[PDB]
Amino acid sequence: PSIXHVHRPDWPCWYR
Repeated sequence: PSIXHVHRPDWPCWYR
């Protein structure tokens, strides 16, 4: 996904 600046590298910056 688009790693904006998140915890996981496999999830997005929103994950809903």
